[PDB]
Amino acid sequence: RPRFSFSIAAREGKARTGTIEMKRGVIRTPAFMPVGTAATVKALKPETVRATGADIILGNTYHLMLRPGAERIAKLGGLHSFMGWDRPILTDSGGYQVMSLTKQSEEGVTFHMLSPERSIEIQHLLGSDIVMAFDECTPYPATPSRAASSMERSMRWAKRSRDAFDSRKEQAENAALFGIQQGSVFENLRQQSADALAEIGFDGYAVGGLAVGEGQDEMFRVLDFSVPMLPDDKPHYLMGVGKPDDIVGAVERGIDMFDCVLPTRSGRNGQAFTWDGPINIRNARFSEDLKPLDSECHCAVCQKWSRAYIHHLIRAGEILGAMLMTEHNIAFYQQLMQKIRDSISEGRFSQFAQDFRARYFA
Amino acid sequence: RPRFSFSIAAREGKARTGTIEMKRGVIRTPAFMPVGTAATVKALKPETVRATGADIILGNTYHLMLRPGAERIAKLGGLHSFMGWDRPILTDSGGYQVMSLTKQSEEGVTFHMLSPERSIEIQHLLGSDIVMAFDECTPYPATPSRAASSMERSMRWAKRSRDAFDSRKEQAENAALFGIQQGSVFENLRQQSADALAEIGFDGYAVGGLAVGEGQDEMFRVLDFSVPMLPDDKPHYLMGVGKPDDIVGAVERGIDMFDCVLPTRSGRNGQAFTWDGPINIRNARFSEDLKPLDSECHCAVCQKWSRAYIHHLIRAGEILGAMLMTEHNIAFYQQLMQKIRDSISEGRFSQFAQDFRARYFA
Ligand SMILES: Nc1nc2c([C@@H]3N[C@H](CO)C[C@H]3O)c[nH]c2c(=O)[nH]1
Ligand SMILES: Nc1nc2c([C@@H]3N[C@H](CO)C[C@H]3O)c[nH]c2c(=O)[nH]1
Ligand SMILES: [Zn+2]
Ligand SMILES: [Zn+2]
Repeated sequence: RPRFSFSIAAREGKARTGTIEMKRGVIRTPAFMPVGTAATVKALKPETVRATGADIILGNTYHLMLRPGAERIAKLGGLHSFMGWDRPILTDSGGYQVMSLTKQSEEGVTFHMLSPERSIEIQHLLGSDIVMAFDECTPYPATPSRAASSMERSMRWAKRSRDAFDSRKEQAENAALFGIQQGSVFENLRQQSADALAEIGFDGYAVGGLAVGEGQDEMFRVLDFSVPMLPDDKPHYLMGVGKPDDIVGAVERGIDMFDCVLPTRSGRNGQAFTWDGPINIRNARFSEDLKPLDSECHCAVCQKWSRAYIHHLIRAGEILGAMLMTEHNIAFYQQLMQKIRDSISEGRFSQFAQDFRARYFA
Repeated sequence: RPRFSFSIAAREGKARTGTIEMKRGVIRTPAFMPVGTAATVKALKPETVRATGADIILGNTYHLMLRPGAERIAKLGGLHSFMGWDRPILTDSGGYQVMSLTKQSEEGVTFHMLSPERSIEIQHLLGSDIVMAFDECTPYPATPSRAASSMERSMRWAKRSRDAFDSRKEQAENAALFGIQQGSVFENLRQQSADALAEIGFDGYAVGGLAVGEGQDEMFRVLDFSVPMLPDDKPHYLMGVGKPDDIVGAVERGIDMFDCVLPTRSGRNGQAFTWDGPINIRNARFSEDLKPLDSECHCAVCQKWSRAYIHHLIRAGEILGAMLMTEHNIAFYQQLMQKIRDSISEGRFSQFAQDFRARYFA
């Protein structure tokens, strides 16, 4: 079992499909990572997360470093053992969220003090498989001079992340490290950032600082020039994205990995994803609808329960409502990724994207 | 498959163990019925309820008759289809809860008007397997004259329940009807009530009007003379009871069936049942405890996750916390019932009760 091996099996335009082999399992790409806020993917057992097709989850670090604490989780055997997920876990670096949810210096972020060295050690203690570099959160909007300052600090922090990771033998031998490109919406800064990260060298490269309110057109415009700046032979990870159409468009532009809270969070709020677009199951029109949430979905929820029942559960505030909506939405996201992988493999992803959009927005 | 066949396989003192065969499945007795408030056993899929060992669940009618409504549930295919539980369901009659949570007349309860005929029709529409007679809620405490009035109205309502049930062919042929003994804490009224119910004739007999604040000593004193008043050859159902020690003591006094919200409700509130007594998992003493909730429990929760993890989930307000606590508590209740059945079968229930109490209250 390799530490980290990315292999591209097929291409179509800028889109790629393939695999990342790691010690704890294989990740099929393009990949969607369910988000686990506080050592749980909300309302799902890990076996259910796996049953939906997920190969890897994202563990939020910002929450866990406070309570229970990274040292405590390590004492209890690590995050995998703690939460009962034995496959790869990507951990975010914590500083971004802290600033997003503070006082910044060259040393790190104060809120307690979080430094790039401390971030890597926390992720080490959690037993992370994919470690993110410690980066800074750029405000949006931001002046070129302001985005440049943040990006450059992030690049210096990326070097320190690299060194801290490399100094930890167990981590360097068993885990992978991703750098995070910054530079807001500006092409020249995205280039300098890419250049800096490539000079350092990482196992994978994330596009950070997007989905911060710029809108899809702008996000896509930024991806258009930003993704080709990254090393072609390494995975490309778009952080915090997104809606199904965001994902399809991002894959068309060379992205291999995704995470976002939308399927879980909007699931609990009554929004279900379908191939004909999102529906809100609380709507009165579903009160006697015996069809499943989606007519084609292969998930366990759509095999057994009706829209009418789930409508009732969510309106009654029942936990099982949240459970069923969440399992379906995560499964829908995984079936989307599977359709993306198959269509790229088969050289018909362009047609899939067109067919998908025509029906989803009909 | 029989409509309703109760067979006693073994006795020990007043305790009995055996089976109720019904069209939708076999019920092992003594039986515990998880409570499903609004067409869900809170935080559990039906498959998980079954996995814990439950043979039958209780469906609360008071909630369902309002929303979604009994007619609507019938239009959608019945309660079994609606919620995805294909085994027996006992439905309560609704009037008791309405008064407990009103204006009473000979016709029924106004809050809308709920009559014994309407109650049976509602339970018919839900597709109930065990239909409860429509009874009145006696206040506690209550004067002999006051408990007598309520009990007598309940007995007249029991006759009307019987007639409404018998007039519905599909119901009479496929379902069972239980009468409910009332009479508060008074022996002579319990006798008159038993006599009245026996004169009418039912498939099973419930002891109603207990666990209303009288305390365990008094409840047991009432059961002491009340249960022998019921037909020996029919099941005895103690409604709304209870804590594990309540159950053991009630079986010692001839009870065959139980329901209560304690394992589900107190599960969500952080209380876990163990053979060494209840624990509150939120307590700081569990924060680094790697043991399962209970050292012997065979449930899926205790096979995989630690006290420390569940402590974290409940303190974080995570849905998975409620899910895991609830599955364990329901499983614990079922393992309790299994131990009760086996020990009666083997003629060592007296010793089991003593051993159970010595350890549970140690
Ligand atoms: N380190 C870091 N993390 C993120 C994220 C992560 N994505 C999660 C889902 O939006 C939230 C946060 O954990 C979005 N953008 C960034 C980003 O630019 N940097
Ligand atoms: N019809 C009826 N129902 C009950 C109950 C039921 N038991 C549930 C759990 O306490 C609540 C309610 O549905 C308790 N006591 C009685 C009772 O005496 N009568
Ligand atoms: Zn589905
Ligand atoms: Zn257990």
